[PDB]
Amino acid sequence: TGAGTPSQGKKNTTTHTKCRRCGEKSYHTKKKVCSSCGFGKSAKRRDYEWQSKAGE
Amino acid sequence: GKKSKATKKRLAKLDNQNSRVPAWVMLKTDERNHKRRHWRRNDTDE
Amino acid sequence: TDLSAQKRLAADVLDVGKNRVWFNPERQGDIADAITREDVRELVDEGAIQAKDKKGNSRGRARERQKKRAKGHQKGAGSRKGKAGARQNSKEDWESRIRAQRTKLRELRDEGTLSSSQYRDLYDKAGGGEFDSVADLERYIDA
RNA sequence: CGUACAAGACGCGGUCGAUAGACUCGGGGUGUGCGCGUCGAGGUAACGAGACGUUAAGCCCACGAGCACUAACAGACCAA
RNA sequence: CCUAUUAAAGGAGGUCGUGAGCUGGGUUUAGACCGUCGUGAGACAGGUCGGCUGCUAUCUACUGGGUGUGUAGGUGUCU
RNA sequence: CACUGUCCCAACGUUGGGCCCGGUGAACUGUACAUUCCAGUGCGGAGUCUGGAGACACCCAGGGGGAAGCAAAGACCCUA
RNA sequence: CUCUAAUUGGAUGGAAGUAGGGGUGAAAACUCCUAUGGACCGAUUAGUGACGAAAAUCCUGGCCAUAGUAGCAGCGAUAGUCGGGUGAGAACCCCGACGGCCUAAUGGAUAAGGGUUCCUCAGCACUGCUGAUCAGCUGAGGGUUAGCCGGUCCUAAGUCAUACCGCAACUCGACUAUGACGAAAUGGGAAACGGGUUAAUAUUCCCGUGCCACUAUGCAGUGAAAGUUGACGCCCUGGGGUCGAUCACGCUGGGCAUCGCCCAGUCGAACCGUCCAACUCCGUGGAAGCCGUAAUGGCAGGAAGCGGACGAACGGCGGCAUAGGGAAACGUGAUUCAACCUGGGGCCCAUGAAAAGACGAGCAUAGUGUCCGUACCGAGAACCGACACAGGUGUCCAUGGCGGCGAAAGCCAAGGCCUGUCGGGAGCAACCAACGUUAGGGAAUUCGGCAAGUUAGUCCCGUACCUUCGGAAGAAGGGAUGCCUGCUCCGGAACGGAGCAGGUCGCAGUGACUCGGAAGCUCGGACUGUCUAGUAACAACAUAGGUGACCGCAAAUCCGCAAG
RNA sequence: GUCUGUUAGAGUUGGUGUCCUACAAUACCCUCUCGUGAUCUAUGUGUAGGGGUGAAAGGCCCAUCGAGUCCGGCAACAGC
RNA sequence: UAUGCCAGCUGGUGGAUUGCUCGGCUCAGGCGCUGAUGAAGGACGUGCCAAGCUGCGAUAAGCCAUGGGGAGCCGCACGGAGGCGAAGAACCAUGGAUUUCCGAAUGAGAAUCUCUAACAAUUGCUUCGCGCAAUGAGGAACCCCGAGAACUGAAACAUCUC
Ligand SMILES: [Cl-]
Ligand SMILES: [Mg+2]
Ligand SMILES: [Mg+2]
Ligand SMILES: [Mg+2]
Ligand SMILES: [Mg+2]
Ligand SMILES: [Mg+2]
Ligand SMILES: [Mg+2]
Ligand SMILES: [Mg+2]
Ligand SMILES: [Mg+2]
Ligand SMILES: [Mg+2]
Ligand SMILES: [Mg+2]
Ligand SMILES: [Mg+2]
Ligand SMILES: [Mg+2]
Ligand SMILES: [Mg+2]
Ligand SMILES: [Mg+2]
Ligand SMILES: [Mg+2]
Ligand SMILES: [Mg+2]
Ligand SMILES: [Mg+2]
Ligand code: NA
Ligand code: NA
Ligand code: NA
Ligand code: NA
Ligand code: NA
Ligand code: NA
Ligand SMILES: [Sr+2]
Ligand SMILES: [Sr+2]
Ligand SMILES: [Sr+2]
Ligand SMILES: [Sr+2]
Ligand SMILES: [Sr+2]
Ligand SMILES: [Sr+2]
Ligand SMILES: [Sr+2]
Ligand SMILES: [Sr+2]
Ligand SMILES: [Sr+2]
Ligand SMILES: [Sr+2]
Ligand SMILES: [Sr+2]
Ligand SMILES: [Sr+2]
Ligand SMILES: [Sr+2]
Ligand SMILES: [Sr+2]
Ligand SMILES: [Sr+2]
Ligand SMILES: [Sr+2]
Ligand SMILES: [Sr+2]
Ligand SMILES: [Sr+2]
Ligand SMILES: [Sr+2]
Ligand SMILES: [Sr+2]
Ligand SMILES: [Sr+2]
Ligand SMILES: [Sr+2]
Ligand SMILES: [Sr+2]
Ligand SMILES: [Sr+2]
Ligand SMILES: [Sr+2]
Ligand SMILES: [Sr+2]
Ligand SMILES: [Sr+2]
Ligand SMILES: [Sr+2]
Ligand SMILES: [Sr+2]
Ligand SMILES: [Sr+2]
Ligand SMILES: [Sr+2]
Ligand SMILES: [Sr+2]
Repeated sequence: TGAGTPSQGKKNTTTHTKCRRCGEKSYHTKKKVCSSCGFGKSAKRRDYEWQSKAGE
Repeated sequence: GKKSKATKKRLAKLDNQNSRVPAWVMLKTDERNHKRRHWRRNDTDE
Repeated sequence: TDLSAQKRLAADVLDVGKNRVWFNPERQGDIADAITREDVRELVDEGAIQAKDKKGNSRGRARERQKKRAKGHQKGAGSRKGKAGARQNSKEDWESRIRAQRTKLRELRDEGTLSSSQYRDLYDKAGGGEFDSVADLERYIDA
């Protein structure tokens, strides 16, 4: 069985969903953690300096 | 699938949001819904 | 005129497969104006809308064959497709036979024809497959 | 319409006509039709695989002949 | 190399003609074994089993078929 | 051993394409020029240079000889 | 070439730019004329630079040839045709007839996922492999109704939060406590059936009938928690038994018309009541060889027989029902029996969940039963795969008829469809795909019998070497096979099976379909099993078996910075 | 961890067939192997990047694997 | 002369060019904290007709007061209908009202909803009662305290360097 098209047909699982805290469709309903703002993981908001160029 | 009351409100909004730009707004602005969506061609969140 | 909607409604009111409703070729206009189920029933009453009959396969030919075979015909070597044990389940056949032998022996005992120990002796012989059938058993019993 | 042919081309006939089809003969292919009658191992009977006769039958033909019945009509145009 | 026939069963060139013609047995990836070598990873101008063959032809080339112009109304036959 | 179109050696037929017509309608590829052929020459593997030969233009179909055809800045080899 | 400054000019009596054209300069370039344009533009000097392009498989945008070319054929699903309707327009939108296609699916119901794709009206610029009046498209409206179907409640592997401790530290980290979270088809679970109704909902609305829980009141009751249930693996199997299917006869209706056959229907729930086989047990009885099974088995530690207690169905029976449904009749018996119920046996170096809950624990009447989901698709067009993709995608309908061993083939119902959606022409050439048939020869072909073919179902006879005694073996080899008439045997019987005698047709009787070619020698790995998703299925990995090593548990081995 | 078997379902030996600007960035057809078990399968759940997972093929960890993906270091460095 | 080549003309296609600037880029000056009195952010509502943006929050392109302002107005947005304004509207300044749900998110739970009174959790004070208080999270960068690479340079490379 190929890894391409054949294996795409099996994809009907719901993981990432609208996040109650930031509104992005990044709340992983199985992990219960927003990969965007980190809701459900961090009381603080998910930030990272690499999300931008070093001198900016 | 099964939808929660909230998921329904959202889908509901996305449905109303999917409308024509009122005929009159085109006159008032002396001559497009850039967010127009299709159930098949597009994909909503969730 | 497009009568698809009506066909669907008529299939539900006449309650038959959609493919069996007949619409009179000369009354499309009227059927076309039919909007509600009531309109359809009305048209059903008039006969403009009807349901063709469902089919049922004939078993006449099968019946003839069923007789020939019940009479023991059409089962020669050239007609058999399944292995012998498949045409007649052996364990099943044995259950049939041994029960018929044990019953026989049971009637012959309460009937006084066989003493308890005579019955016992035959019963165990039966259980050991000493008799091919009820008739074979009786033959033996007649010493 | 084919002695020709993937388009195009090529060839033949067009009532001063057998060019194609229908029809009928001929020449062919199968192999003895439907129905009916008799026979048929048997079977009370019903029923009955099948045999014989009717039947060199029935069915069929990209071929030939006869035959203007149908269709090649009506008619338009170029041209030193 | 070998066998039977044969008049004879010659040799060579064409990108060792010919894979946008074929085949894919040998060679020469990724798997694996053996022998030898190597402390080892692994190797071998050794052996062995398995292991893929893309493309709608633009030009040119040729095989066949047409339409035009030239020679300059036509039919037929020729050279 | 058996069997056979694998072969001697090919033939006929079937279905879908192919071909013609309506409609729809891409891509690959493109320095330029380009009707070539035989020789030669040249960075020693030329439609384009030289010398000859041949060549009226355009179009249809074809199987792919050539364009060291198209496709991917060779993965072999060496070098860093 | 840009913009700045100073000096100095041009422009609506027409600036810049652009197009075509004239003149100058070796040249970079300068300048004029005409048209267009319709508002800005220079020169000199000194500065300022994101200052000059033919090239980078350079970037972005636009455009041509390619070309009216390829594709719109190939898949075991070849599908249409003649009339007519609507319309400005009809091969493909609709009606009818005729002709076909799908049968574990091309039919029915659903999970996930999608999200309005669902229904109606009005449309065809867009989407649609051609067209379109059609549509999953466009515009506008509308549609999802629950005490008893899910969720909700329970706990599963496991997850998180808090506390504790670690960490330089945390959004990080293991344990231990606590709490919570974790099952929508498909784990457990209080209770709903039948019919009617709409364009679209429906055990939800309506009609009829029923049921459960909690609470209130009244009567009863003092029992109330021991126990039972929830609650369970794999293999074989008996008994009860419904739907279905079939057989017999009757009734209602339909079809066919030389016959006298063929088809459909003959209905009716939940619930309430009641019946009880098996298992278990008790009384009686008194077997020292009897009782019993498909099989195992049982017994003086008390067999059979007889009586009794407990005790089953989604099952029988009565009610429900002068409910409902049907144009009508509005059956009765039988066989085989899915479901469902209840037993017996065998297996394990394997032992087949938990919790909430329920029963235990009465009856009346009344009140309450909120919240969330509910449309549609579920696929060769509604999901994922960029697509209206020949791929992928869970569950159940596994009992419709013939056939046969069969949930096989083939054919046909119920139901669905002609949308695996471009058509029209040419005996329709070459060539290609996928096939059919080929005389004689018969592997000569080829690396190699690759490809194709041969054989084939069932019964009888018969069967070598070798062997771990299991096997080898369907070895090989040989024979039979239909139909019709009348019968025999086994069985309670089958519309079950096994045979006999006579008759008889064909080239051919597993007549299609279904359906092994066989034998020997050698190499390898013992075997079933594993693997390179996408060029390797093998001799490679695994395996049981064999062996060696470490360790007495505050152990050996291993993870973590630590807490662990 | 038996046999035959397109029962369901799992797989894929050969055709080096069809396709190879595909229906499809792994598809189609026939043949073939497994089909009561170390079986197949749905959902839920766990293991995470020098780390998992692996009946071991450097196999697999979302078309990506002899060290995933994203962004950042970053305008890395190169004698090519 | 067909098919055709080169240049131009008329008309397309295309959007370069010139002109224009509601946007950027950079520099300078000023100013500078918000949040359990629930912020920032997000969701969903909210208009006569309303999809986007903006505003606002069930009092929902707004309500109140004071001052300004002024004959007009009903946002972007040039429509239609209708309405408001001399009871001084619109508009502006300041102050106040209202301010759904999720969100540090704090009664428990949850993909923005649900379930049966709540400073959850950790603290200080303590009338030992959550009675009174505190912390939490946000912010363009700046700042302080900790953890801390590698590519790179050295023409290799390990200290060093980055
Ligand atoms: Cl039993
Ligand atoms: Mg037996
Ligand atoms: Mg060569
Ligand atoms: Mg070649
Ligand atoms: Mg090639
Ligand atoms: Mg090719
Ligand atoms: Mg000056
Ligand atoms: Mg430039
Ligand atoms: Mg071409
Ligand atoms: Mg419905
Ligand atoms: Mg389709
Ligand atoms: Mg040879
Ligand atoms: Mg008998
Ligand atoms: Mg050898
Ligand atoms: Mg093996
Ligand atoms: Mg592979
Ligand atoms: Mg071992
Ligand atoms: Mg260095
Ligand atoms: Na979608
Ligand atoms: Na070569
Ligand atoms: Na069509
Ligand atoms: Na059957
Ligand atoms: Na400030
Ligand atoms: Na306190
Ligand atoms: Sr899935
Ligand atoms: Sr967390
Ligand atoms: Sr951070
Ligand atoms: Sr899609
Ligand atoms: Sr090869
Ligand atoms: Sr001339
Ligand atoms: Sr060709
Ligand atoms: Sr520049
Ligand atoms: Sr083009
Ligand atoms: Sr077709
Ligand atoms: Sr095909
Ligand atoms: Sr039109
Ligand atoms: Sr529809
Ligand atoms: Sr729960
Ligand atoms: Sr359930
Ligand atoms: Sr099972
Ligand atoms: Sr039974
Ligand atoms: Sr439904
Ligand atoms: Sr499918
Ligand atoms: Sr049918
Ligand atoms: Sr179509
Ligand atoms: Sr023949
Ligand atoms: Sr050979
Ligand atoms: Sr040979
Ligand atoms: Sr034989
Ligand atoms: Sr695999
Ligand atoms: Sr097996
Ligand atoms: Sr191969
Ligand atoms: Sr083949
Ligand atoms: Sr391929
Ligand atoms: Sr098998
Ligand atoms: Sr970078």
